[PDB]
Amino acid sequence: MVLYFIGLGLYDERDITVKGLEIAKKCDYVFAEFYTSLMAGTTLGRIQKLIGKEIRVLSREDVELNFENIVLPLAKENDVAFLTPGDPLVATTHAELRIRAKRAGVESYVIHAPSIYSAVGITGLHIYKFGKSATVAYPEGNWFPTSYYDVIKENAERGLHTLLFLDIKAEKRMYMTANEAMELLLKVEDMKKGGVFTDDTLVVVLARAGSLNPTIRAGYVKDLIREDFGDPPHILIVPGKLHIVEAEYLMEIAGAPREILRVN
Amino acid sequence: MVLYFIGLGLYDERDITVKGLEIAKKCDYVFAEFYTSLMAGTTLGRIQKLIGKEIRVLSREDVELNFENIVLPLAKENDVAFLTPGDPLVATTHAELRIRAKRAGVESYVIHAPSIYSAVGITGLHIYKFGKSATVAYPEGNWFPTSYYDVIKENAERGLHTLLFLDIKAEKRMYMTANEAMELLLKVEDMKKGGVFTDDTLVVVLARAGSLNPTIRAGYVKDLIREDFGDPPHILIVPGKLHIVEAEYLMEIAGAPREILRVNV
Ligand SMILES: Nc1ncnc2c1ncn2[C@@H]1O[C@H](CSCC[C@H](N)C(=O)O)[C@@H](O)[C@H]1O
Ligand code: NA
Repeated sequence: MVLYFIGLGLYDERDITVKGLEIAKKCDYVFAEFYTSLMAGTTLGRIQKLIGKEIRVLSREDVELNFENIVLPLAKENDVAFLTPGDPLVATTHAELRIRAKRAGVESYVIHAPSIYSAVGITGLHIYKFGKSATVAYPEGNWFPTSYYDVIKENAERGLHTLLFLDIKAEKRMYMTANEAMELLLKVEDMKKGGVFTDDTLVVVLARAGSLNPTIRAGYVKDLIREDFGDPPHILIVPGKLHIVEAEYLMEIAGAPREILRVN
Repeated sequence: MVLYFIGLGLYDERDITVKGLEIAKKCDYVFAEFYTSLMAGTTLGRIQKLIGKEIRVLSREDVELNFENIVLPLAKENDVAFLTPGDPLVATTHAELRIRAKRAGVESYVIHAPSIYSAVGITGLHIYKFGKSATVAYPEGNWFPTSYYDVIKENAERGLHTLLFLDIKAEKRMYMTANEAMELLLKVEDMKKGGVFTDDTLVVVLARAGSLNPTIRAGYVKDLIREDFGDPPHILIVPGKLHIVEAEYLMEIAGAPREILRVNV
């Protein structure tokens, strides 16, 4: 008679917490969505095998328009689990689903999992120094999103790092690469000319966090724009003012150029 | 012949990931530290029982001063694990530990787990709206730090939420409760009078994140400052202007007063 929102983690089926696994295995029905992010190191089959249940995957429309018609009805008479990549509530609108659950008289519980939001720690950038985050969205038709550019500007003025979630078109199997994000940002700069993102801007790329060998690279846009960072998912980060120890990590672990040491 | 930084997660022994547990079980030596934070929903004994290996606890000095003499040497001929509450490398100084490993010729890998940085999502506050984070520290002697108050001011001014970690003295096991944090912030407000943190400020308190039964409470300082949020540690958040959906979540899930719909949105 309850609903569990359970995160599956960053890259593969084993990124689920022990808590999440033991609970999922005992749920009567298991639902999931894989449109909010990409778990590049696993498959629906491997996940089902792990928890030993058949998983009904839902589309964004199924969730946003019919969560209360598809999932909640079963939660009224059974224990139901709703799985999501990473942490279920981070950079999604799933939190709102708990309100729906309540209205339907269904108690809900959240089981966290490693999220890209904290995995940024592996870039060596102090996590407390990150400011407002944003998402680089694919332009659509004549509509060209640019608010994310202003976020970078605002954080940079404060010396804070900016985390940029990258766009995803799950149904089209399209996952935005850090390269595509950089290209878009350069075009926005050419339009706004705020000196926010140029060929000389230091950026950090984190690809496939959660995997054993994620790609962690740092350097100037002019040098990374055409670099191959491997398969998606990717996140792009625009550091603010660096502490010496952050720069040292970027240099020795992420291959950044020695010049970034002159933080002042 | 490798070092694994493995996160223990949020609250109890089941907050480690399947990957983290399986790797820890394959390591010849397993170390851990609980000075950055504690695992309040479990005990060292339960964690050791789960992993099935003796766990050697290291002090702040053992780590900061002698990581290369205690942990790294063993990675030359063995697989070693270094367990930390939350997600590895989140604590400010831990990333440098990877640099030490590399400089010492030791390959290292990071196995992630849930962190409070992402788990605060359960407050219903949009993660992208969080700005710079800070820690509320106790004043000592002739030193009265107030930077955390300025962080709140700068974030709120830009419509951003502020995640506030509360002072902790692991060894002594002395915690600053959310109540104590509010009292301190009010004192700072009286000093700077910037209109940043007052009796009318809306705040959110999160305790025992990770547990199946966390305490999530939202309301004005005047009403929550003397409320009992249960056992520490507590996390304090000062939201910036709210999206109506965030407000509705705080009301339905965190018991916030309906007044926030007309005052903080
Ligand atoms: N393992 C990973 N490596 C790199 N980027 C990742 C990632 N997982 C998610 N992302 C980034 O975040 C975007 C999804 S946003 C949803 C995030 C998810 N709830 C979480 O907690 O992680 C992706 O398009 C990508 O830009
Ligand atoms: Na943050």
